[PDB]
Amino acid sequence: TEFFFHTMAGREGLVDTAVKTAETGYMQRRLVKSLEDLCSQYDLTVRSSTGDIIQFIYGGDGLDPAAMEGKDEPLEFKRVLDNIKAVFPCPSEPALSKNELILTTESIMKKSEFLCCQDSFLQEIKKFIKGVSEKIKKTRDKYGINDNGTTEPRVLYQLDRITPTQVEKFLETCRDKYMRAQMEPGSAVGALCAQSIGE
Amino acid sequence: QGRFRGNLSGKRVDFSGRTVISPDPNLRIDEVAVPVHVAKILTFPEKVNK
Amino acid sequence: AASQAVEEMRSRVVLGEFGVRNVHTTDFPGNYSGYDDAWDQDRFEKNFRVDVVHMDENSLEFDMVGIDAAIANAFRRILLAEVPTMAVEKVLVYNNTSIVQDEILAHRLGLIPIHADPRLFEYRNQGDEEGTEIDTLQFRLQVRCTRNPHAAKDSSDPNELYVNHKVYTRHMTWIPLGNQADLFPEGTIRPVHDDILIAQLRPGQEIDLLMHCVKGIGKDHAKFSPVATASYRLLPDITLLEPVEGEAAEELSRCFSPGVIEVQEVQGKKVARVANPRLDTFSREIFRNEKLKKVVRLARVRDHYIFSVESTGVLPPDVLVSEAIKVLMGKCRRFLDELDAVQ
Amino acid sequence: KQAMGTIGYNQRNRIDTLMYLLAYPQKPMVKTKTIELIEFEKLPAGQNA
Amino acid sequence: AGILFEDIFDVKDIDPEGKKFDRVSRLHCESESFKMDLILDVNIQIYPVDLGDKFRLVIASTLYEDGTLDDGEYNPTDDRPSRADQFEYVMYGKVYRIEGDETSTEAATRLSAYVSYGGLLMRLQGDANNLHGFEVDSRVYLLMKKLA
Amino acid sequence: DIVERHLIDGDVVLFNRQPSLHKLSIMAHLARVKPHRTFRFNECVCTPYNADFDGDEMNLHLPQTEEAKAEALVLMGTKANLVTPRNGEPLIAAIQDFLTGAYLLTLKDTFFDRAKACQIIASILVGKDEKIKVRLPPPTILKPVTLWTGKQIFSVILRPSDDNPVRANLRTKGKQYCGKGEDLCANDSYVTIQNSELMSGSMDKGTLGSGSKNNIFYILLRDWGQNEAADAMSRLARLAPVYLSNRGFSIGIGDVTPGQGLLKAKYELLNAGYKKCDEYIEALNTGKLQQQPGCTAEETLEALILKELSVIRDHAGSACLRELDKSNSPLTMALCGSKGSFINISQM
Amino acid sequence: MIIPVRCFTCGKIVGNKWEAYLGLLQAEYTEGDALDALGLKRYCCRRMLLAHVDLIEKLLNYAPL
Amino acid sequence: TRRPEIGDKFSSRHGQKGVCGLIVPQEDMPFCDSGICPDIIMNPHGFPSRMTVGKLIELLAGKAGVLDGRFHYGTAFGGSKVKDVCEDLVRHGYNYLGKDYVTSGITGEPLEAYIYFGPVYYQKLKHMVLDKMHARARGPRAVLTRQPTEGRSRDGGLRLGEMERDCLIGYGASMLLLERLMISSDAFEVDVCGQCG
Amino acid sequence: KTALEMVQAAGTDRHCVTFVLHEEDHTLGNSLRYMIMKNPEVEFCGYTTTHPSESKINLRIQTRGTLPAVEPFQRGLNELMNVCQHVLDKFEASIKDYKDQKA
RNA sequence: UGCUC
Ligand SMILES: Nc1nc2c(ncn2[C@@H]2O[C@H](COP(=O)(O)OP(=O)(O)OP(=O)(O)O)[C@@H](O)[C@H]2O)c(=O)[nH]1
Ligand SMILES: Nc1ncnc2c1ncn2[C@@H]1O[C@H](COP(=O)(O)OP(=O)(O)OP(=O)(O)O)C[C@H]1O
Ligand SMILES: [Mg+2]
Ligand SMILES: [Zn+2]
Ligand SMILES: [Zn+2]
Repeated sequence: TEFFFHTMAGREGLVDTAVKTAETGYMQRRLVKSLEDLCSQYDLTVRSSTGDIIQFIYGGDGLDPAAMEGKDEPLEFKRVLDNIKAVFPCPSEPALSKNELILTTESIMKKSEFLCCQDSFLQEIKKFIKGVSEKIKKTRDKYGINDNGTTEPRVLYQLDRITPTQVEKFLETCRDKYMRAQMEPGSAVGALCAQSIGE
Repeated sequence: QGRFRGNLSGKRVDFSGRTVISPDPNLRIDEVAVPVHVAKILTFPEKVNK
Repeated sequence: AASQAVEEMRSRVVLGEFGVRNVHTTDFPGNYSGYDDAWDQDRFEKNFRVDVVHMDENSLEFDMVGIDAAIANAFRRILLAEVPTMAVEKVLVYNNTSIVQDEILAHRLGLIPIHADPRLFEYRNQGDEEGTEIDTLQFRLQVRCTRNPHAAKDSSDPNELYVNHKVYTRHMTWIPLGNQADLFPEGTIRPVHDDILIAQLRPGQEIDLLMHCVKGIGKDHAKFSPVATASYRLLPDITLLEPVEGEAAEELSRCFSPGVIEVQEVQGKKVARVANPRLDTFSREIFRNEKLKKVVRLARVRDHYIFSVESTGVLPPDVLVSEAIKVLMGKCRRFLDELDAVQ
Repeated sequence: KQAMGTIGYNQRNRIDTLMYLLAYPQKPMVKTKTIELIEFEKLPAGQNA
Repeated sequence: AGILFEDIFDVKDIDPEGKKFDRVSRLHCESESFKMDLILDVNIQIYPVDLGDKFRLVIASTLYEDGTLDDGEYNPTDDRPSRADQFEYVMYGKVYRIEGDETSTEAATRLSAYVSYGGLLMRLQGDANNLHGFEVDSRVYLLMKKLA
Repeated sequence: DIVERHLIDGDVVLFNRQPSLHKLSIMAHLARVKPHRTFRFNECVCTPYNADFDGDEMNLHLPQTEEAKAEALVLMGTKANLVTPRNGEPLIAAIQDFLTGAYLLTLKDTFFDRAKACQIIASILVGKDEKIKVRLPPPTILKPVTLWTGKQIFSVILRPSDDNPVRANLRTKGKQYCGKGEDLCANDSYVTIQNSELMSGSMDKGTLGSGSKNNIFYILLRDWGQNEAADAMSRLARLAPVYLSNRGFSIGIGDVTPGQGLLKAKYELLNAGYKKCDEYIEALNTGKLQQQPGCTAEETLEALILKELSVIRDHAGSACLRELDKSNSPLTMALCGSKGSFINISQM
Repeated sequence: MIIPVRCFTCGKIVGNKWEAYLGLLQAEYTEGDALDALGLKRYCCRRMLLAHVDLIEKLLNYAPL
Repeated sequence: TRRPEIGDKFSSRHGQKGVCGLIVPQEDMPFCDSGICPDIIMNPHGFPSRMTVGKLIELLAGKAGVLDGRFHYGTAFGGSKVKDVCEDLVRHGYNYLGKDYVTSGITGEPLEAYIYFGPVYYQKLKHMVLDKMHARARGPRAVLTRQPTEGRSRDGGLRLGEMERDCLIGYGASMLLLERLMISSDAFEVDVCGQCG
Repeated sequence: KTALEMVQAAGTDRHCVTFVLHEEDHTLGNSLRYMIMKNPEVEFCGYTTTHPSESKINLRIQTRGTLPAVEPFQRGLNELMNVCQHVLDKFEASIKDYKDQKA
């Protein structure tokens, strides 16, 4: 009886998959035949074949879903900061405090190459910088680390160690990733959407 | 099997083959092994240059 | 202590209940601090030895002590593949009416070993299908099955009704070429077993064919493999952590091979001891008894390999081992000559 | 249903558009009673390796 | 001398979570001179240990006592007077994390150095004054010698 | 003049599986001629094609135009399509016999001598890797015995040579991570890599598989380009098999047999469940049974019986997992996530 | 169809021990003791001789003759 | 007369259909203490997801049978139990679980884990690579629509179905799609009048 | 044309060398690996197979100091040849004395 | 129709 019930379940699954194959095949055919006309133009506006605009900007922001590092987000600031700290450790430079970190961030972000970047990404960068600066402040207040750089135990500076070089590297890497993660004009976005919804 | 679906949207082409696959981890991910028998049939037109 | 553990790791291979440990060769310079494992020809020649324990026709068993697993495996693989022998390669068929397929018949004939000495022949050059007197041998096989003129009325058994209905390999006749008849005496060139059943015929059917055999190595095709089973195993050495006596001694005797553990009455009570760890095959049946797990310690000697070579009968196994070592030396000499020519 | 093996004792005289035969077919070692009932051991379609 | 730290520890537990690994064990040890706790992965197959064992442990920047920090490459075949001659169990690792203690919400003075000897984890936790000289991305030598 | 040359090495060739669900079902690869009669490719690319090497026939097309060749190589390049456009997750990653191999390699029990370590490192020095230095990493334990851990051997794949600018960094959780160790888990399931050196954790499907983000190959692709990730994947595919074969990994009937305590627990659980089911049946048939909200009494009994059976199932599975000893091939393959899971083990 | 000459796994000559094996079946010997007397220690040759079916005579019964 | 090669499909009487991936020499195959080398090496990763314990039971029963010269029965809802075959294995001096001590043939060193050896009844299927291998040159075309034929027996070429066109569109390779569906398949040059169309 | 040498890069560094050997297999590769690994002047020694289809192997040798990594190769070859000669002589003597004592 | 996947 147990073997018969197991065979029943197996055949049920088999027929389910058999119906699913054809059903999803038809659905994919329809979705692709309907969405094969859209394309990303050079002015960041998704337009149909007749010239009508479907979206003034793809996804509201204009980022490539294939180049999405985070969960529906362009970058994971924590991972990028850790990678920058690990790849470029500067032992000959002192650590930065909250005020110094905020000052260098505001001075670097106001450059020309950062003007063309979207405002939301800059606001997210500012929020992450403020968060890490508050964390550094809390750490230094817990361990009484002085911003002057004359504390006797230097190992205390290794808890949250940040140098302006690492800050600049992090900002440049984030900007480059955000610029290279945008929708490249000419891509058949409609067909990609149809396939990603059909599969 | 109509003309739109059978002869315009999807149609048969030449210079193509169909064969069974087998594993081979000694090749790169961007590389594929082709048998000598099929390689001698599928030809590529190269233009004589300097 | 730590020294005992290091010694057990570098000398013994322990087999656990779930997995084997200390399986990698580590006796190399730089791996051990208190040991100078640098290569020394004197120590190798001193510690190395070979002792033959059994040697009969087409069967040899010998223990090599001092050699490493690498050279042991090299010798094994050379014997398996890189030892050349003679085997049927080309088959010329003349009106084969047998039910057995021509290709299947040629394949079966290719697997039949030949007693010819391969050292007296040479490899056939590329092509040259005609073959020369130096690098080929010819075997004619002509069998015509017919009804027995004198047989019983019923004669239900095929033996009485028909004659030559089973084409054994003894019907193969070696046809000398050139001066092979003078060099090889009569009876030397012949099938090894002389009893291999090639095919079965019926009256009216006839098998007439010629077989050209040339020299070849086992790597090209398995039909040239001289050794039927050439393998080696590490010498077991069973040790008892604590003296086991009583009916547990009989349990031990029943767990391992019947010929490795022996029970003796030294003071009227049965006590078990290792008699001959050679016969043990490490069935790992002692792990079933819960109490007798922590009383034994199965291990294999790293520098003691028992080689067992059972051949197909082309030539004795000692000459096979000699030719394997000679082929390895020839490869080494060829590579040395190539290197010298490079520089 | 697509296994390769012998068809019958008259497979040599039989001439079909497509036939597959095995050189050295061997009967299974773990054979079910149904195999003995259908006499499949007499016409095996595989080898024990 | 490149000795960054040196202290005698006593083991208080061998496997608090059970016998996970056959060759490696997670020893927990406490120091006598200071309140330095050590959670160290040790290879018991080659260097066996017990519960009541007391051993001297030294974390140094270089393996040579003369102060030569030329550690570009290590040649096991080279024989020369080194610090390892005075110890029994020598490992080579890198101090890959320095984390401040989070249990004390305020007025915290305890830190912890996590070192990875080829995967073997070693957390040395205690007062920051004893961890002087420890820096991230710094390769060091651990030397353990059992005492009577 | 035009010469119809044979298909030689270096020619871009389209390779596709007839049933296509997404665009990654067809990719442009580089053709290499081989004497056999089958299409062979790296198994790490099986997930996009969804192939299983069980008799599937795949199609191979040869473009007849230089422009088409260049477009196929650039847009449909295997190195340029390591991620799907659906959610950006990497599809071209490790697969069975590569996740288990890397897992067993990076286990804390692995300790290799100089000979075995050098052999495993040379196992990948083929092709373009023949013009680079080995860079043998220093040994971990050197005084008692010079032993190279398997994690260093695995990291050598990330940074084989000195001049290689690959500096991989990752910090994530494994499948069997407890949730409190924070890089000190008793199971050592917290993956931590710094400067292309495996500092902590064991590799599994969560880090080498094609499941989701946080994959080492994904980080390499997003940090150092496509070529570095492709080279790392090739090195892994060339190293893991050699070590897995030299070590030995097999499954037998003894790896799935139940223990005495397991049988006792199963018997007790079955007795308890049958007793509770009989009690519920008696309560419903004779008397008033507590009716669950949003359903009738019969559906309430159905739900209660299903709950009791699921309790029996999960308790038997937990008992079997607790009684099973380490080094068990099914348990290892379920832990590393290569193939199977705990449910299949409990069922079988 | 017919007993193979060589064993698949090892390669020991087993074709010459077929008819003799049949003789052991004509005698009172069982399968195990017969295979043991023939000198087949490893189980590969035991499987080769035991799992083999003799179909050559059944085909010869259909041969032209 | 065809010999098994790379691409030939093989079954093991348990639905574990597989294709020959590689043919390694005999010297490369691992060997046990008795010197037996395996003919077929299968992937164990197929057991957990498929739970084919029946294959392991069949292998153990076959090993016991070939050791004691018997034919065990795998009858459904019955047959020889595991205990009987384990007793038969331990009586003949072999392991009671099939796993045996094996030495690596390549490196010559013993394996850390025991290998599960035993006789399994493998059956070869009619699906061969030689019959399925296909390659199409220019070749002939159909009269109605000048395109390659369909079947291999008819010397037909492969079909770039609608899904292949969808994938090529998603990739954006316009020139590749044009060369496939226009240049290399049904290219032609017609004459159109610019006045009447 | 059987055994060919290759430098680690275009700089022609004699410290790291690669010997590509033709018509060989794991036998001689492993034998020479074991015989040359015992040379104290060898940092890294490793043999590999390019592809099972073609019959060729690639050995790689990196020494400690300024050794050309070619002299260790000849050293290992000569040591292997000497070991082969010694084991051959020992086996011949063993077989001879066994035949003598058997009769 | 049978199949293969
Ligand atoms: N043997 C065989 N039977 C077929 C074939 N095509 C169809 N049939 C059988 O005929 C029935 C369906 O007929 P169709 O396939 O519709 O025939 P059709 O396509 O209208 O015929 P044509 O237009 O001449 O191709 C099925 O029940 C099949 O068993 C074929 O190619 N071979
Ligand atoms: N009708 C079909 N349409 C599309 N693809 C198919 C069809 N039939 C088979 N395939 C191909 O075969 C694959 C189906 O295998 P899958 O269902 O995943 O395993 P399976 O056949 O259930 O094997 P198990 O029974 O799990 O051992 C996926 C698909 O590419
Ligand atoms: Mg499939
Ligand atoms: Zn055999
Ligand atoms: Zn007109």
